[PDB]
Amino acid sequence: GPGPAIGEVIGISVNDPRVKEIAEFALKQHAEQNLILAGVDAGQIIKGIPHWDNYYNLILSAKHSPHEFSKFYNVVVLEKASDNSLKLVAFVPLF
Repeated sequence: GPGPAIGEVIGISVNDPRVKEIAEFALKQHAEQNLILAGVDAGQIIKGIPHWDNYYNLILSAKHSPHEFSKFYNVVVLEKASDNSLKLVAFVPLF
């Protein structure tokens, strides 16, 4: 049950070229049940020493039909420089 009244932390903007490429890659990598992501909602990045292998964690909106609701989903993504692309760690539903 969220709802703070002292402090609040925010994620990153979709404007971020890394977050947008890594987010999109997340949806295109996971599709065991064939779902559709309406778009990026929120995001987070975990880093310590960056060698272009940064860890990404974000929440987005996705639905299986245009006549249905969009729910939240939390996916973990890994960025790789050696492969020159993005990677999807895991896909989890937030509803």
